[PDB]
Amino acid sequence: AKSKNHTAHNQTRKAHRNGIKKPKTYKYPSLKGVDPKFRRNHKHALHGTAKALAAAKK
Amino acid sequence: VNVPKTRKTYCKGKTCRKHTQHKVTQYKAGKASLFAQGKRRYDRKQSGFGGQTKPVFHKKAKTTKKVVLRLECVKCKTRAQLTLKRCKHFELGGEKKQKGQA
Amino acid sequence: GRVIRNQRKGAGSIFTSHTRLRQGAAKLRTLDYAERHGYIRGIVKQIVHDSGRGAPLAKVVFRDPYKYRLREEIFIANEGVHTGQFIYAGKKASLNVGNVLPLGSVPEGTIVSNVEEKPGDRGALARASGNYVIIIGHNPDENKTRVRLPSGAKKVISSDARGVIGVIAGGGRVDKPLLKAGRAFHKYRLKRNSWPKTRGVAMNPVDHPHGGGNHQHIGKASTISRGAVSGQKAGLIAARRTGLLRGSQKTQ
RNA sequence: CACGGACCAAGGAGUCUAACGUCUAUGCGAGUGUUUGGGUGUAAAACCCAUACGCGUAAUGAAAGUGAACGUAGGUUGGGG
RNA sequence: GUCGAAUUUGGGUAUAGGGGCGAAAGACUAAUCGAACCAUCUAGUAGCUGGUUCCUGCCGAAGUUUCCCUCAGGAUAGCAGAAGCUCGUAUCAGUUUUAUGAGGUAAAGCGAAUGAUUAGAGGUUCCGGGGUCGAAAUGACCUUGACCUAUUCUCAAACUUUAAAUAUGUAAGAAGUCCUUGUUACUUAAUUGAACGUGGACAUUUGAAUGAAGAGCUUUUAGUGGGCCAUUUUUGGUAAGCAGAACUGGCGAUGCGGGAUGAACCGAACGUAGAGUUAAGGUGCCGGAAUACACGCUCAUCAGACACCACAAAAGGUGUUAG
RNA sequence: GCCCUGAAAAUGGAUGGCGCUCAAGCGUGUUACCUAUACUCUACCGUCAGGGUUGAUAUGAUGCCCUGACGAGUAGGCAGG
RNA sequence: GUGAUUUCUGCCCAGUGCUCUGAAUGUCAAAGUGAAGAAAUUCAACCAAGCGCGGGUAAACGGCGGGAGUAACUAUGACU
RNA sequence: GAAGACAUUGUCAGGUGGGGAGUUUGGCUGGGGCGGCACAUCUGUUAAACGAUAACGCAGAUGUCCUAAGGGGGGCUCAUGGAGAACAGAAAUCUCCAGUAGAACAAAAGGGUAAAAGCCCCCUUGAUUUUGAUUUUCAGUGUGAAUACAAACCAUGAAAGUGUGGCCUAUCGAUCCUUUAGUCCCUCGGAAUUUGAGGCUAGAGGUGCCAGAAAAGUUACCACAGGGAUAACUGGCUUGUGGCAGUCAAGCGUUCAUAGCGACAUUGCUUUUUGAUUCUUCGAUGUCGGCUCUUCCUAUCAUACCGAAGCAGAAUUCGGUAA
RNA sequence: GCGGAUUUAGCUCAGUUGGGAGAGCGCCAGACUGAAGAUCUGGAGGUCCUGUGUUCGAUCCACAGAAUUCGCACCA
RNA sequence: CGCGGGGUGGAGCAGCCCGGUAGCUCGUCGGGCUCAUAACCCGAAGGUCGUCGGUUCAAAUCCGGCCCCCGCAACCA
RNA sequence: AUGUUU
Ligand SMILES: [K+]
Ligand SMILES: [K+]
Ligand SMILES: [K+]
Ligand SMILES: [K+]
Ligand SMILES: [K+]
Ligand SMILES: [K+]
Ligand SMILES: [K+]
Ligand SMILES: [K+]
Ligand SMILES: [Mg+2]
Ligand SMILES: [Mg+2]
Ligand SMILES: [Mg+2]
Ligand SMILES: [Mg+2]
Ligand SMILES: [Mg+2]
Ligand SMILES: [Mg+2]
Ligand SMILES: [Mg+2]
Ligand SMILES: [Mg+2]
Ligand SMILES: [Mg+2]
Ligand SMILES: [Mg+2]
Ligand SMILES: [Mg+2]
Ligand SMILES: [Mg+2]
Ligand SMILES: [Mg+2]
Ligand SMILES: [Mg+2]
Ligand SMILES: [Mg+2]
Ligand SMILES: [Mg+2]
Ligand SMILES: [Mg+2]
Ligand SMILES: [Mg+2]
Ligand SMILES: [Mg+2]
Ligand SMILES: [Mg+2]
Ligand SMILES: [Mg+2]
Ligand SMILES: [Mg+2]
Ligand SMILES: [Mg+2]
Ligand SMILES: [Mg+2]
Ligand SMILES: [Mg+2]
Ligand SMILES: [Mg+2]
Ligand SMILES: [Mg+2]
Ligand SMILES: [Mg+2]
Ligand SMILES: [Mg+2]
Ligand SMILES: [Mg+2]
Ligand SMILES: [Mg+2]
Ligand SMILES: [Mg+2]
Ligand SMILES: [Mg+2]
Ligand SMILES: [Mg+2]
Ligand SMILES: [Mg+2]
Ligand SMILES: [Mg+2]
Ligand SMILES: [Mg+2]
Ligand SMILES: [Mg+2]
Ligand SMILES: [Mg+2]
Ligand SMILES: [Mg+2]
Ligand SMILES: [Mg+2]
Ligand SMILES: [Mg+2]
Ligand SMILES: [Mg+2]
Ligand SMILES: [Mg+2]
Ligand SMILES: [Mg+2]
Ligand SMILES: [Mg+2]
Ligand SMILES: [Mg+2]
Ligand SMILES: [Mg+2]
Ligand SMILES: [Mg+2]
Ligand SMILES: [Mg+2]
Ligand SMILES: [Mg+2]
Ligand SMILES: [Mg+2]
Ligand SMILES: [Mg+2]
Ligand SMILES: [Zn+2]
Repeated sequence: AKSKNHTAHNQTRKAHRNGIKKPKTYKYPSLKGVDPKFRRNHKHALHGTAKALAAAKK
Repeated sequence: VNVPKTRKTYCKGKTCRKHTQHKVTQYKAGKASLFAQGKRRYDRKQSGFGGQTKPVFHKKAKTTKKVVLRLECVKCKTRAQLTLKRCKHFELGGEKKQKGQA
Repeated sequence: GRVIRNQRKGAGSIFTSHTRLRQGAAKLRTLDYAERHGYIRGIVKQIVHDSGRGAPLAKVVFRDPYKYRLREEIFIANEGVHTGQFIYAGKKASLNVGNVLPLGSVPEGTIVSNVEEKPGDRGALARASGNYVIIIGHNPDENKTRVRLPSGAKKVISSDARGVIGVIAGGGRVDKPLLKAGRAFHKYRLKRNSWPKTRGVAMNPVDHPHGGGNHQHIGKASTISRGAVSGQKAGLIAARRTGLLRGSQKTQ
């Protein structure tokens, strides 16, 4: 016995019952796919900046 | 397909770690050995009564096997394995294509 | 998936022989000193019908050499044997119809019946009506007698084995058509429950290998291997050949 | 014009157990669980208890093995109070 | 039918279940036979059928995604409840506006490419040439074409220069803008740049509109995983109360007023009452409400009388009315 | 445009029926009127939310009181009885 | 298996069966044998029946063709 | 008497063994079966200009092929047409001109490409190593495919650069087991060495029903749980087909369209054909035909009364009221 | 209607890898015979079933058909 | 996967079983005999030994891969 | 050894 194959009927209503939520943007986003050379140098730059700011708090 | 030998390619032999000459051969599986734990277990399970105790594959669909090249560095003897796409005819010998011939 | 009739026959429940009216086992005398060394004379008192047997039986009375009494023996009557006839049995008995002789003591070409396969077995071969064994020669060293059996087979028997001179009485019996299911019924009523026979092809598959199908047919070769198992040996078991026999028999 | 049901009374169907997830309540808290057992008893109750054991306080690796502070146990941003 | 022998029959006896027995029907084997009966395993398993017991209150679905030896089932995500937690100067939005993108459908086009397609015209005789001569050559013509040129009629879901409407991405600030200069092993010819920073300045509109029973977050679980209908877009089919898709609204799960009647239509969604006003629909009587008002049309010997909806066409008529 | 011909199916029957002919038919326009669990106001019940009130005789602070809004429901969840 | 009597029972052993052959004959288990190894073990040779090889058998199971040209009207083909 | 270390008997091993035992003998599907693969996939369209989107929709394609048809660099420009040269014409080789690609790029289709991605030549192995991130399918799992980096070693070019297979969109495969390569690393748990075995990392031997059981039939002797989720009857929708009826009017009818007919077309009606569908019925609507009997319809064969004729009479034909 | 096959000089047929349309039986002509038949030589014979496209061309690489046939067409 | 056997003129076989070397029959063609045909007689043409590589003072032969055919035996992704 | 018709 054949049946229905596909429909998007009621799917938008289901999605909008709990709403379509924007993905909660954060400051300082993740560096997941950032160029690893840039990331490697960024780690040393931030380390040097932290050490400079610590030494300069007199 | 037609694959040449001597394969100037990367070697990881911890002495070369660089592009060296590699002799190319076709990988062969090798005889299934008794005393391998799976074979021992299978023989123990097949002993006695009960008949065939594990599946025997029948629904073959592939018409080709994936060619594997055993690549042996000519200086350090380290072997690497390279898998080619499926092919029905594989030759290691030469007789390269000649252009403009009749 | 059912036990077939030829498998059921081996249990011997309804397939045993109907032996009530039988006169007793037909045997030669026990091979004793008198027959081994000389001869013993008995007297044919009765020639009687045996139920289930074509050949008539002869009741022969001998004297017991060791005790004062008579010993009645049931021989298979040979043609020409009559009541009041003296039967002589032993190594030294004469070559006369009805006499029991060792096979070695008879000349080549002698016709014997109720022939022992082994000395002292009291008769195994050529016992049916009209059947007989032909002496074709002797091997005096390692004493053996070559005989031709009713089937035509050549057999080598010990020269001490005994036989009755002549042919078994009642010959020509199978020449008369039975003409009637009733006559076959009365024939087998006093032998065994082997009649009538339902064709296996007229049965269902559960009952017989030949059963089933939308037409009555065997379906596979009726020639069955000698190495087949019980329930499979229906049809022509271990047939060397099939079809109408043409030409001469006695392959060699 | 699908199925069960003529009627009535009584009976009649998510239970208990072992091991568990979340949540909640309670006791104690880097500890926790007396009740296998022992002592005791007004005797299957109640009361008391040693050594263990379980779980937690350390993870990771197949394993051999190794094993958690540069810092006011870090910096930046938001953060109730 | 048969009735004197393969006859009928009593009693005794033998053959016992995958066994017996069968002149063979899968027949008979104690009303049980294509595997007897009895007890136990056993409360066997069942994605399948039936049932599943008090009240009220609040919230409240799905027939959809993916996977499965899956298609009457399950897992998974989604829809839903409950428990809440962190805050609440507040956060965001099935919406608009402004600014800036993307699309190749509707339309349109074919004297624009591709593919079709109608006709005539002019050049190609060196047009492919034929007829006919030419004593013969295309040489003179008649001319069938096959091209080229400029036109011409009509087309495309798998054609297109162009190209909407609707729908759709992003942005409209303090996580911003501007100024100075610290880190780096990155990068640059180079303190050059990149990123992250220290310090300093800018709150009435902190940089469109409207709204905001607030926002954000977490856990865990039920049922569901046969759908169907209506407008619109649309595929197959002659078509279907057919079969399959898109968006939305509904029915399922929903009573109420209307459509006489009806799951889906119209109107409107529901605690218990009173009063008033209405919706859709109606106001001759059934039947609550004007046999109201006004302009016309129609006479039917099958008149006609409210969408969904319960049918009617081509062609005709000095019927009648108006152009 | 209206009407008529085209226009044939089987139980007797359907603008819903009766019936209706300057209609109670058709097209159009204007008012008046009728009535839903819809809208407005009020009362009561419950739910939710925001609050006030341990200053006592106040024994019901999960109590008393004020304010606003809301109430459809299968499968199903929870709560109070 | 067929199924009184009468009259017959034609061709096919390629296929599937059945059967007869057997150290000339390929494959072939365990045991046994040899070699290597320190041994587990590995390899090799040998290797029964069976199968294969060769024969028989259809009153065994069974089977038992197609095309087109051709005869003093057409037609059909004895014929090829 | 025979027979004799052979039979026999016991164990293991090979053969045979539907006689018997156990089990299996896909899914989708306008019922099922047969057919097909819409089962894992790719191109264009359906698809309604974001994305997504179904049917056993449409036109097709995939399980390959390639050491170059991969990579780099250089030089050149293709299809076609025109004009020219002995054999040589209409196709050979040579020359020029025009030539936006009308060619070619392995294959299906779509896109892309002109000092190239095409053709030729030169050199090569980036079709290499390590482990991550990301896009599509999506649960934001797997697999396949692909993208951009990093850390190496290379190739090519003068160099900038480019290359982690095929210009892009398809060309494929889990657990367990086996096997190979690497690390020469861990373990064999009373302590060692050597074999052997087990581990770690990366491949291969495959499941095409392609998220991946190991699987032949028959039942007309049949059984069970169910299913109107689903066929065989009526009924309902539709009317392709069947049947019946119109409109036009080229012609037939000697002349003459319409007495009677009537082509090429076209509009309908009916549910007495057969289809299409699967809405009702599978805890059951008794499934052909005939017999009997009642009633209904009219698309009327006869009878009543008529109109028309290619109606002189007779007979007949067409039509009306008429069941 | 589905799953298949084949289509070539008058007949039977072989082509076929992007060869090249060919062989027997026919027919014709010449041999031989007194003359036939039988033979033995040589030749012609298709625009490859039709129409349209892709290749440098094409039975042969290559699309829509046409003809001839074989198997299936079942459960009520 | 394993063990074996076979491939030779157009067709069927020998030569292979250790290198001295391509042969037998049928078939084709030419001639001869016969009045003619067959048989017969004399000639000629026809493979270089399934494909490559290997070892040989000079291999079809001996060896190793590979293509096709057959028999037996074997089968955990 | 065979060689068909008139
Ligand atoms: K076992
Ligand atoms: K049978
Ligand atoms: K045979
Ligand atoms: K045979
Ligand atoms: K068996
Ligand atoms: K079965
Ligand atoms: K019709
Ligand atoms: K039914
Ligand atoms: Mg579904
Ligand atoms: Mg064991
Ligand atoms: Mg065993
Ligand atoms: Mg008999
Ligand atoms: Mg019989
Ligand atoms: Mg029967
Ligand atoms: Mg049987
Ligand atoms: Mg059998
Ligand atoms: Mg029968
Ligand atoms: Mg009904
Ligand atoms: Mg039911
Ligand atoms: Mg009932
Ligand atoms: Mg009760
Ligand atoms: Mg039967
Ligand atoms: Mg139960
Ligand atoms: Mg609600
Ligand atoms: Mg599976
Ligand atoms: Mg159900
Ligand atoms: Mg499009
Ligand atoms: Mg358009
Ligand atoms: Mg369901
Ligand atoms: Mg349906
Ligand atoms: Mg429901
Ligand atoms: Mg409603
Ligand atoms: Mg109505
Ligand atoms: Mg009134
Ligand atoms: Mg009209
Ligand atoms: Mg009318
Ligand atoms: Mg009214
Ligand atoms: Mg009016
Ligand atoms: Mg009210
Ligand atoms: Mg409160
Ligand atoms: Mg409620
Ligand atoms: Mg007969
Ligand atoms: Mg016969
Ligand atoms: Mg052995
Ligand atoms: Mg043997
Ligand atoms: Mg069985
Ligand atoms: Mg199915
Ligand atoms: Mg789109
Ligand atoms: Mg270039
Ligand atoms: Mg894929
Ligand atoms: Mg690179
Ligand atoms: Mg794999
Ligand atoms: Mg392993
Ligand atoms: Mg140990
Ligand atoms: Mg799958
Ligand atoms: Mg139904
Ligand atoms: Mg019709
Ligand atoms: Mg009934
Ligand atoms: Mg009835
Ligand atoms: Mg009428
Ligand atoms: Mg004559
Ligand atoms: Zn190396």
